[PDB]
Amino acid sequence: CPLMVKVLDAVRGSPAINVAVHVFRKAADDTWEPFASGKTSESGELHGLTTEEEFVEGIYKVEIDTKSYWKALGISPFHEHAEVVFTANDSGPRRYTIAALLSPYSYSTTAVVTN
Amino acid sequence: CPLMVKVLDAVRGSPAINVAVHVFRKAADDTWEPFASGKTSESGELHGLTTEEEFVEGIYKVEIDTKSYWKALGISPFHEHAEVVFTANDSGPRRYTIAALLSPYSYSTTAVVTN
Amino acid sequence: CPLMVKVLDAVRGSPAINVAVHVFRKAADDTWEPFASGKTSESGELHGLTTEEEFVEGIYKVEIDTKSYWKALGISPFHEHAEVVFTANDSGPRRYTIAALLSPYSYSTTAVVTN
Amino acid sequence: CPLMVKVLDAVRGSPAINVAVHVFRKAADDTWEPFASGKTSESGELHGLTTEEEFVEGIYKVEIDTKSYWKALGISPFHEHAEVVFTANDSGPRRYTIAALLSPYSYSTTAVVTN
Ligand SMILES: COc1cc(/C=C/c2ccc(O)cc2)cc(OC)c1
Repeated sequence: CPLMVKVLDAVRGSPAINVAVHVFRKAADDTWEPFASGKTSESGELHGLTTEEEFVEGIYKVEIDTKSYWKALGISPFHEHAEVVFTANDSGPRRYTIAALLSPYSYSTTAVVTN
Repeated sequence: CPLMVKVLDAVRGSPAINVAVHVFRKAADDTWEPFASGKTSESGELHGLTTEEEFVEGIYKVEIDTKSYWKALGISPFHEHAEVVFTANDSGPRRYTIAALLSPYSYSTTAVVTN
Repeated sequence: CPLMVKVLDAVRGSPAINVAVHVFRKAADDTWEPFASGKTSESGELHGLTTEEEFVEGIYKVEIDTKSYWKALGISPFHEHAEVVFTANDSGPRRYTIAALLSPYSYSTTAVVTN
Repeated sequence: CPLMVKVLDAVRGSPAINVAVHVFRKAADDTWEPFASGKTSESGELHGLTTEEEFVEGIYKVEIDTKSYWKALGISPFHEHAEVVFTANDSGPRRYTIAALLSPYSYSTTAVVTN
């Protein structure tokens, strides 16, 4: 799988488990079309979102449903979600890991792009 | 201003200057409507986007045009932009500072909310 | 001041107030010697640690006492402190802002260096 | 192994490979004693630092040699290194992952503590 999402919780020092993640791809008319989705595992990871065949060059949006995550833990958060928007390019390496570190009023994200 | 945006460059260790910022607000029909825009100053700050009168309750999206920033510096970065989505003023009027720290393959953002 | 420290709390979305900060400077014998200390204000800022005259070339360590901060708020955090170590003024005198963003199991830090 | 270190590069969007990491444990006389060390792998990870038998409760310091890493890449960095200082507690879960995200003028670190 060429696309993986990993989510960490900076308050508890743990994987962020059971977080909903929605991936979109931008359509010709400039709208976001649903592409893949799931919930993070006990390791904070979401695998199997797509295949090499389906993950063509394009503009993608990964939406991590952070507000619902903080609410489930009884903590008041700021963001509705975290959105990571990027162009997938075949020149670049094959595997994209989108990592996100969550706090109630802050998030960080990085891309780890490897072969 | 009840809404301020501050952007730092983690590669240079400097304010991120001349970064375009676009703010949108969700309309009743759930579409994003333009609300305000501007560019960061030599201090990395963008003041004067709105007024207490105009900054009513709503769901807002602050997009920071990070790709345009990096490309102007000869870096082909990963993200298209950094996008901060939040409900504002739902518990009464507040002052919001959206701070962002940029690297070519990573960003963070935090909100500082005061009375 | 040529050296300023600013600290934010990523859980509350606020300045981190009353955070103790200790600055050390390496001596010729490679031991850390006390250089300056203070506490962050209601704005999360600590000004006036030193002067241009006293802030000579050297290797400095800014320790931010994050454990004491969190414990005062009922959180048992992971780190003892956040420690920022750098050479200063080696390319001529500069102004340094050390910014830190705190969560109970995570911190970040960035330097903004200006003329 | 109850202690693992993972290091990422926020400029290249890659694991930070061949980074020296030194771990210390605080001695009774309040000095730092060498405990374990290594260099990160091609995956940015350093495994096998210690065993459960040797990793007793105590205060530990993980020092990630970031300056040497940036110099090897021809980039001018700010920090001498990144230091992560923490108390290991047997009440807490068994496995400590120290993760660090590096930029030339900024670093972030989080602890992921799991069973
Ligand atoms: C296996 O542990 C990991 C930790 C991390 C940590 C990421 C992170 C991102 C932003 C930050 O501010 C701090 C850490 C990323 C990973 O990507 C495969 C794996």
